[PDB]
Amino acid sequence: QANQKRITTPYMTKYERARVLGTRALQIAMCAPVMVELEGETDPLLIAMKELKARKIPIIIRRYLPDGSYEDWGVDELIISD
Amino acid sequence: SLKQRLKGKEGRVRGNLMGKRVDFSARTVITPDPNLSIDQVGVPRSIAANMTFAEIVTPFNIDRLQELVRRGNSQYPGAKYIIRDNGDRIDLRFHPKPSDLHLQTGYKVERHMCDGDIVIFNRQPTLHKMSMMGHRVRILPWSTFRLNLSVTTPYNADFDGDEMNLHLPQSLETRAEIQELAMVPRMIVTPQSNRPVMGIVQDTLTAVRKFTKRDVFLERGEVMNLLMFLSTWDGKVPQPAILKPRPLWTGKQIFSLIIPGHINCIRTHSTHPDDEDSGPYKHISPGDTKVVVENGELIMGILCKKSLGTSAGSLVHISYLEMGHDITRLFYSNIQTVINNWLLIEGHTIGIGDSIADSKTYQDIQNTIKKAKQDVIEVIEKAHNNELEPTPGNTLRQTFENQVNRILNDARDKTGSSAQKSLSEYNNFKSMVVSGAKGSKINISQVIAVVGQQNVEGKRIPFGFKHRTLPHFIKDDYGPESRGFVENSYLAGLTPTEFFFHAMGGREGLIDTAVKTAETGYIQRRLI
Amino acid sequence: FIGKIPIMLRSTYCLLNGLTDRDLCELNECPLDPGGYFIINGSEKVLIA
Amino acid sequence: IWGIGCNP
Amino acid sequence: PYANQPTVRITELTDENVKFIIENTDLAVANSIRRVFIAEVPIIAIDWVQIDANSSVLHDEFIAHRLGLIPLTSDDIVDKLQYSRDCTCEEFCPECSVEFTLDVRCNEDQTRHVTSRDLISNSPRVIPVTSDDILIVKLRKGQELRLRAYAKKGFGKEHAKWNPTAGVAFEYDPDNALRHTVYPKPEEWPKSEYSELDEDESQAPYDPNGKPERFYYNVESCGSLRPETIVLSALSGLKKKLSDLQTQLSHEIQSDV
Amino acid sequence: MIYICGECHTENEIKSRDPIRCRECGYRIMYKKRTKRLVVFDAR
Amino acid sequence: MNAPPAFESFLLFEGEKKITINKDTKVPNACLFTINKEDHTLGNIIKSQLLKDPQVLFAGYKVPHPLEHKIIIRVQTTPDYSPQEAFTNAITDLISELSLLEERFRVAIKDKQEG
Amino acid sequence: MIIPVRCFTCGKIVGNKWEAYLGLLQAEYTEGDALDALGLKRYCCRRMLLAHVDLIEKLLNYAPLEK
Amino acid sequence: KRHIDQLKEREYNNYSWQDLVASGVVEYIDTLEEETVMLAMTPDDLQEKEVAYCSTYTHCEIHPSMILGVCASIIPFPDHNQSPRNTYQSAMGKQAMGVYITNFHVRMDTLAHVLYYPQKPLVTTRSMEYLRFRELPAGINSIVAIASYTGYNQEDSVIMNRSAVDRGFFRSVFYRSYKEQESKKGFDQEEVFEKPTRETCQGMRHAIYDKLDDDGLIAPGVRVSGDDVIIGKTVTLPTKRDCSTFLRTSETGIVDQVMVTLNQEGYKFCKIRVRSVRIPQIGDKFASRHGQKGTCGIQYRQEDMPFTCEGITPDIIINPHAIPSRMTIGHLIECLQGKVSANKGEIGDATPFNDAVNVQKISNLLSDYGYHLRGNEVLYNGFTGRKITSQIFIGPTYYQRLKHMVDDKIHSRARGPIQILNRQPMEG
Amino acid sequence: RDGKLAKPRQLHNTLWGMVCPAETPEGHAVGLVKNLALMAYISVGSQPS
RNA sequence: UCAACUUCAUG
Ligand SMILES: CO[C@@H]1[C@H](O)[C@H](n2cnc3c(=O)nc(N)[nH]c32)O[C@H]1COP(=O)(O)OP(=O)(O)OP(=O)(O)O
Ligand SMILES: [Mg+2]
Ligand SMILES: [Zn+2]
Ligand SMILES: [Zn+2]
Ligand SMILES: [Zn+2]
Repeated sequence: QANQKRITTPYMTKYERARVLGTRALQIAMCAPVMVELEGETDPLLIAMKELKARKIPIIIRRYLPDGSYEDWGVDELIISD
Repeated sequence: SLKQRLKGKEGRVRGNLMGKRVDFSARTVITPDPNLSIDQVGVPRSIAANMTFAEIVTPFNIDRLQELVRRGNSQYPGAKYIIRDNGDRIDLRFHPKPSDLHLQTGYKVERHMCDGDIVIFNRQPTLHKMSMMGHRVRILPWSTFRLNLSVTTPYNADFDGDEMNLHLPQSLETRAEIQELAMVPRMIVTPQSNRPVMGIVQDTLTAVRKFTKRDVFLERGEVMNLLMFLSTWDGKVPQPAILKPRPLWTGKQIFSLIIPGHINCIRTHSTHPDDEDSGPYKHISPGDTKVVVENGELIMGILCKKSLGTSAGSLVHISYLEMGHDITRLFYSNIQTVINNWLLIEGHTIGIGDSIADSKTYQDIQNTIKKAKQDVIEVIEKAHNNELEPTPGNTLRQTFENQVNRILNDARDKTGSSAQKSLSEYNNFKSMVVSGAKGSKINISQVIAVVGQQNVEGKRIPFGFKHRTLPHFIKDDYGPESRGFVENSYLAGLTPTEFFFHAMGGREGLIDTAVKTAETGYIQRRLI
Repeated sequence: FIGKIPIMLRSTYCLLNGLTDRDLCELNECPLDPGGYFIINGSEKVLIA
Repeated sequence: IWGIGCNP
Repeated sequence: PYANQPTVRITELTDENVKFIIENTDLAVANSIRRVFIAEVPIIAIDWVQIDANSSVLHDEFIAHRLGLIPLTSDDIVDKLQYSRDCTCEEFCPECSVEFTLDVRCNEDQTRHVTSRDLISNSPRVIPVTSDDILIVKLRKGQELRLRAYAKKGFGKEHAKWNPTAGVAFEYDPDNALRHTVYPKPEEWPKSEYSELDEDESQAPYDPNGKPERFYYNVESCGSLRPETIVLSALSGLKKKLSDLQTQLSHEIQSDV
Repeated sequence: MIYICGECHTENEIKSRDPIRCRECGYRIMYKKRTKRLVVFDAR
Repeated sequence: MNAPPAFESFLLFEGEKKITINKDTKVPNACLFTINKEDHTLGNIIKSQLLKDPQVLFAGYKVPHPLEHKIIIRVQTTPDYSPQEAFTNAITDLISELSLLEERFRVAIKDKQEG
Repeated sequence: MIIPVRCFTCGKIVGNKWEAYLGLLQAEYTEGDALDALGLKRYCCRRMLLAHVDLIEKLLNYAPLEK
Repeated sequence: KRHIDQLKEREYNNYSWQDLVASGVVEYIDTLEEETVMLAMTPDDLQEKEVAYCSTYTHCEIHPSMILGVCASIIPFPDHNQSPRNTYQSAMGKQAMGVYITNFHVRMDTLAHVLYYPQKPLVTTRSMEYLRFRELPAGINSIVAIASYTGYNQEDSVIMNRSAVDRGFFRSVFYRSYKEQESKKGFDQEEVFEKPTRETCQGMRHAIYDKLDDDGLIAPGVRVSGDDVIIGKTVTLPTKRDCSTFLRTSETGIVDQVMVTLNQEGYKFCKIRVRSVRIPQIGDKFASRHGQKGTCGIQYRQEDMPFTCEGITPDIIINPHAIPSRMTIGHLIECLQGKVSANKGEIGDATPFNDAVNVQKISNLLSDYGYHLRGNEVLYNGFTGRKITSQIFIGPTYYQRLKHMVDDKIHSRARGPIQILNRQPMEG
Repeated sequence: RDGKLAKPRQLHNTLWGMVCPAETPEGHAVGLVKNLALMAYISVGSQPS
C-alpha cells in the first residue's frame, strides 16, 4: 500500500529477518553485487548479515493482510529485530 | 485395496506425504561432552564425510573450493560431487576426471560437512519445538554425537544408549532460516511456560552448590587454573577476598566473573529457614542461604536448581531476558567448564556410608515402627469389636482402610524425618538432593529408614489368594506386614514378602508408563 | 509311513539323549546345552508356553 | 512403592 | 625465580620394585614424573604378527593380542633401537625391530601349553622375560601354531602393551596436614604406611603455610626394564621432552623477531 | 580347490560342479581351508 | 571405524608447529602459547615452574578438548619482563631440576646397592 | 577363555600364575593363601585369578578341524 | 538330618530328589493348593515357638530366593534394589556378551558375540550355580569408582580406562555368517558359484572380485573390507547376471570358516563366517548387574585416571548421580562385598534373603584388610596429582558388555537408494 | 498387547514362587510375557482313572 | 539387491 495507511508493525518480524537474510545470502552467493564493503568476509550469509546491519539489503517485503490487501515495507523502513 | 493404500499410518497421505524418509540425515548414539558449547554438537568423521552441502562457486571462494575438489571424496575435507551449470553431476569419488576437475562461477561443489555447519538435531518423540534445535557442527574423533549437558533436558536425552537424528539443511536460504528460527541459544526460554528450557544439571549443579558455599577458599594457582576456562574473562585477576595471612579467593568471588554484564537477581536456597526472613539476620542469613546478585556480582548465597535451574526468575532466565541469547550461551558454557574443573579438584562420590545412619537414628526408626504397628493393631481391634464408626461418605471398610493408611503414612514420614535429621553436611545423598541435581528426600528416606507402603490400584496390596495376600499370612490379616508395608530400608534389605509386594508396586508403575505413552500420543496428534 | 515329526533336542527320542558329556563332545554338541528346542530348516525354534 | 498419596 | 633442588632417598631396591622418596620438589613435577613412569618410558614389545598357521581354539587376533602383551627384556638395547618411523629402511630391520618365531605342534596326546619360552628371538638381548612362563595358548593334539612376530620400540602412550611398570604408588602428605583431603570422620580412616602419627592422633594439625613435598613412590617393574632404569629413563625422557620444547620455542621466537 | 572334510578331517580336492562328498567317509560338509596369502595383525 | 590412530596423540602431522605464540590483546604484557601434541605432563610442570617466578603475574594451562591433543598456556608477566622469557626460563629451570634429580637418583642407586 | 596376560587395572603379569594357582589350590592352600604365595597383593590382581573361568579346557575337548 | 546326610553323599549313594519326594519329605503344590496351605518362609524363624502367629503351618519354603527366575537370579543383593531396577537388569542380562556356548566354533550362526575374557562374579548368588553362570559367564569384574571425574560420566555415561581396554578389557568377537545357495529354477537358467568376469558377466560392481577363489568363495583368513565380494554367484541369462553376495557395509572383518555342503534339495550351499574383533569404543554400552546401564563417555589412559595410594586406577568410573534416584543400593553393597572378597580370597555370597550378611558385617570385614569401613578411598587426581578432597567409593563390581554397540548404529544418508513405489529414500 | 487395560498385566499375588516377579519385558508386553521361577514345574498330565 | 508378513530387541 501507500506510505500512509500502513497498519502492520514497523519492527521486522523474526521470520521476515530469517527469510530476508537467506534470500540475500543466496543472491550474494549467486554473484550478485554486494552493497556493503566486505571487510574480508567471504561467507555469503555473513555478508548478508553485515548488509542487514547496515540496512543496505535491496529487498522490499510484501506483507499480505488477511483481507487480501498487501503492504510493501522496505527492509530499510523496518526496524531490525536484533 | 486402493483404500488401504491411502488409509492409515503407513498410507500415502500420512506415511508418505505428511511425513517421509529424507536424505542428508544421520542417526547415531549420543555421549556427553562438557567441553562443547551449547550450540556446538560433535559429529563423527564418517557421518561428516557421507553428508554433503552444495556450495555455489563464487569468485571469492573459487580457490578454496578447487582445493577441496582436488582433495576429493577420499581425503576428508573434500568434495563428493561437482554439479555443473547444466546440472550434470561430475563425480569426484569415481576416477580422477582430470578434465572435469575445473571449477567456474556458477558450479556447485558438494563439499563435505565441516566445522561451523548448521544442522538440526532431533530426538523422538518431538513433543515440543525444543526437541528439534539447530546446532553448530564440530568434528571430533570416534562415532557418537556429542552434545553439551545443559542441552539434554530439552531433548529429554540421557546417555544410556539414546540416539539422535541429524538433518543437514541443503540451501543457504534454509540454512539461514534454521540458524535464526531454531538455534539452540535462541531456544533457551520456552513460550510454553515462560521459563528457560535449559539449566545447569547433573555434576555441574552439585558442584556449583559446593563451590558457592562460604567455606570454599581457592589459592592462587587454583584461581588461575579456573580463570583459564572462563572464555569471557577480561584478563584481570580480582583482588582476593582474604589478602592476609595468605591470599585466598572465594568460590563466590570467582563465580561473580562468570555472571555476565550487570545482572540483578534475588532467589532463595532450598534449605532456607522460613524464620530467617521474618526475624533478624534477614540480610545476613546465618546459613548463607538466600541469593543476591547485584551488578553481576554474587554478593551472598548458595546456588542450586532454584537459582541456576529451569525455573522462572532464575539467574539463567534473567540473563536471557536482560543480556541476550548469545551472552547467555556463553554463560552456560563458562559455568559448566570452570565448575567442572573445580569439581576435578573437590570431587564427588556416593557410597555405602551415605546410606548408613547413626545407631540412635536406627533405634528411633525402629521405635516409631513399633508404635505404628501397635496403633494399627489397636485400630483393627476396634473394628473387630465393632467400636469403629463409619466416616461420612465412607463405608466401614473404607474408613478403616483410611485410618490404617493414615497411621502407616505418618509413621513412614516420621521415620523419614529421623533419617534426614541423621544426615551430615558431608553426606552425598543430601548433597545431590539439596543441589537439586538428582534424587529427593523421599529417596533418601526409603534408602535410610523405611521403603514405605506398597500400594496397587490406590489400595494396599490386595487379597489375591483366598482372603489373604500371600500363603504365608493367615486369613483376614489387615496388619501392616500382611497388606504390604515395608519397614526395612533398601540398605537393610527387604524381607521376602516385602520383596514380592515391592515387585507388585514396581510392576504397577511400569505398566502405567507403558500404557501412558500411546494415549498421550493420540491426544497430542488430535490437538495438533 | 505317514509323516515326519520334528524331534525336540535332548528329549527321549533325540539322538543326544542319554549321552555322556564326552560323547556329546565327540558329536560337537555342548554338554551344557539345555535342549528343549527343535531344529527346523536349520534354525532353532523354541515353543513358548 | 512409597504410600497412598505418593507413588506405587 | 628458579627451580628447587630435589633430593632422593631410595628405601627399597629389589629386582621387581623400587621404593624411593623425593624431597624439596613440586607436586606438578612429582606427578609428571609418575606420569612418565607409566606412559613415556620406551620399551620393546611385539607390534607385528603374521600367523602362518593357527589351528588353536583361539582366533588369530586373540593370539596376536596375547603375544603383544608378553613382556620382553628391553634393558639395554631399547635405548639403542630406533623407532620404526625414524628408521630409513622400509618396514622393519634389525635396527628398528627384533624378530621372534613360534612353531609349536601338539603331536603328543597330552595338552601342550604353548608358553613364552617357545618364542625364539633373533637377538639374544630381547627375550620374553624367561631366564612359570606366560601361557600364550593351549594346544590339543593335532593343533598347531606357527607365526612370525616383530617387536618395536614404543611407550605406553601408544598402547598399554608398552607400559614398563605395573603399579606406580604415589603418596604425599601421609598424615593429612595440608587438608587436601577432608575426612568427614577422621578416626575411621586407616593410617598410611608412611604415617608418622601416634595411634591416638588421626590427622596431623593443619599446617597453613605448608606445600606438598616429600613424595613417596613405589614403582613396580613389569620385568621388561629394571625398576631402577624405569625411573632413570623417565627422568631422562622428561628432560628430553622439555629440551625439544625449548628448541622449538627458540626457533619460533627467532622467527617472530 | 582343496576342502577339508568335516568328520574325518582329510583334505579332498573337489572340482567345480562336483557333488560335495568326501572320499572314504562320504560326509557332505567340507571346509575351504586356510588361505596361502598372509594377513598382518597388529598385536594391539 | 572413526577411531583415531594412536600415534596421533604425540606425532606431529606434516605442517604442524609444536609451539605457536599469540599475544593476548585484552591485557598488556601477556601471551598465549599453544603447544601441539602435548598433554598435562608438560603443561602442569611448566605452569608450576612459571608460578614459582615472582615476575609472572598469571600462569595457567588448559587442554581445550580431551579428545584432541593440544595445550594452551597463558602467561602474563610484569612490565620489564617478557612472557616468552618467562617460558624459556621455566623450561631451563625444569631441565636443571630434572638433571639434578637424575644425578642424585643415580647416586642413591649406587649406594643402595654395594652397601 | 584363557588367563589374561597382565592384570587389566595395573598391568602386572598374571598370565604365568594360573597353573601355579591351580597347583597351590590342589596342595591345600586356600584361595587367599595361594594368591598371597603367588605374590598377588592388590585386589585388582587378585580379582584376575580369583574370578577367572578357564574355558580353554572345555574348548579343547572338541576335535580339531584339521588333524 | 538323615535325608540331608544321604543327599550330601548324593553320588555313590543313589539318593536323589525323587527319593526325597518318595519319602514324603517334600511335596509339589500348585496355585489352587497354595490357596489352602499355611506356609513358613523359614523353619527356624517361623515354625519355632514364639509369640504365636500361626501354630498350624502345613508347609515350609525350601528357600525364598527361588521365587526369582533365571535372569533375576544373577542379580546380587536384589532385595536391596528398587523393583524396576531388577526388571531392567533381567532385560539387560539377556543382552550381555559372554561365551554363549562352548561349541560356538562349530556353529555358524548369524550375529554371534563372544567375549575374550569372561569372568565369574566375585559377588555371586548361590542359585547361579544351577544357572551355569560360572561355567559360561558373561561380563568382567572391574574396579569401579563412583565419582564425577571430568564430566564425561554425566547423565548415565561411563568413563573407562583406555589402558585396561588395551590389555583385553571387554574385547569381543562378532561373527556374522552369510548363506548362499546355488539353485536352478529354469531348465536353461541356473546359478553357479564362480568368480565373476568383467566381460563374461554383464552385471558387475566396482567391488574387488580378486579375493574370490576359483570356486567363487573367499578362502578363510582373508581380510574383507566393507562391500567386498564374499561369495561370487552368476546366473545364466536366457550374458550372465551377477547375484554375488557382498559384505554388510562397514563389517570390516576377517573370514573365519567357509563350509560348502549340499542342502536337502541337493543344490550346493555355502556358509561363510566373518570375524570382527570389536574393542570397546566411546559409544559402546556397559551395564551393571543392578539395572543401570550407560555408554562409554570417554576413555582415559592409566596416567589420566585417578589413582589410589596403592596405585590402583578404576577400570570404570560411573557418575554418582545414577545412584540416588534409582536407589540401587545393591550396587554399593556389591562393590563393598567384592572388595572384601577380592582381599580375602573368597567369593562373596549375595543370595537375596540371607539374613546373615549385613552391610555392617561386610564393613567390619573390610576394616580388617586395611581399608575404610565403607569402602571410600583417598583418590589422587591423575592430571595434577593433588588428592581429591572428597574420598571416592571404589570397588570391584561385575559389569556386562551389552550387544548394543555404536558401530552398528551409526548411519548417514546422502542421495542414496530410493524405493520404486514411493520414489522416496529407502528404509533401514 | 494393544489393550491398554492395566488389569491383566499386574503382578498377581498367585504368581508367588511360580513366575519370576522381576523378569518381564518392557513395552507393549509388560506383565504379559512371564518367566518361570527357578523351582517351578509344569504338570505333564495323567489319567484320572 | 524385491516385496509382504511375523517376531524379537532399542528409546
Ligand atoms: C524419560 O522418558 C523417556 C521418553 O519418554 C522415551 N521413550 C522410551 N520408551 C518409549 C516408548 O515406548 N514410547 C514412547 N513414545 N517413548 C518412549 O523414553 C522414556 C523413559 O523410559 P525409561 O523409564 O526406561 O528411562 P530410565 O528411567 O529407565 O533411564 P536409565 O537409568 O536406564 O538410563
Ligand atoms: Mg536413555
Ligand atoms: Zn629398519
Ligand atoms: Zn571325509
Ligand atoms: Zn593389578
